[PDB]
Amino acid sequence: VGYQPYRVVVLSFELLNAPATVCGPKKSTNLIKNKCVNFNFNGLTGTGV
Amino acid sequence: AYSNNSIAIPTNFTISVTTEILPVSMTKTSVDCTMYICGDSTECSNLLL
Ligand SMILES: *[C@@H]1O[C@H](CO)[C@@H](O)[C@H](O)[C@H]1NC(C)=O
Ligand SMILES: *[C@@H]1O[C@H](CO)[C@@H](O)[C@H](O)[C@H]1NC(C)=O
Repeated sequence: VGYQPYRVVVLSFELLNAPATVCGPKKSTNLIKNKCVNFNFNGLTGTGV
Repeated sequence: AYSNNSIAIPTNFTISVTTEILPVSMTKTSVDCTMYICGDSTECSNLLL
């Protein structure tokens, strides 16, 4: 070990505000409004109405 | 024109009206301790405690 090959993959991320192309496996719930809730829009979280 | 035996006595007069402006009070303000710093976030409020 030390003279054996290693396969290296490095991923570079780019958040931006353009439409998302790669996403996590999270499941999407239905949308509600007129109510103080916790939301998650394309990875952007927060709390509000 | 100073002299040791000379005086000046006014004969007429003028009635003048002047203006003076003085600030008395300023606007009263209030600040929310938590909603300015950690607005709508339970984690940040817990840290602020
Ligand atoms: C001051 O008054 C005297 C008189 O008492 C006069 O002789 C003298 O000239 C006066 N002084 C001046 C500078 O005029
Ligand atoms: C004082 O001034 C007023 C305004 O100019 C004038 O009408 C009046 O005659 C004057 N008085 C005297 C005593 O000069």
